[PDB]
Amino acid sequence: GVTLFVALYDYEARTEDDLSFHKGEKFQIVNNTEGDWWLAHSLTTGETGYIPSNYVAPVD
Amino acid sequence: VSLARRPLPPLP
Repeated sequence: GVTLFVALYDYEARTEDDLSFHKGEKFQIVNNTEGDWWLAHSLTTGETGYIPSNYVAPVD
Repeated sequence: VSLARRPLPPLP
C-alpha cells in the first residue's frame, strides 16, 4: 500500500502553487524528494500543489 | 530556489 499524510494545522497559502488546507485533511504524496515542500494531492479538494512538510504527519 | 526548496512557514 501507501502512506497518506494528515494536516496537523490549518494553512492559508500565499501562492496558488501551494495548497490551502485545514487540520485533519488527508493527502497523497506526489513528490517528497525535492525539498522541504512536498507536492501533494488533497483527498478533500482534489487539488494538487505544494504543502509544507512541517504541517503534516504520516498516518500512524 | 525552486518551489520545493522555499523556506517552511513557522509552526503556528
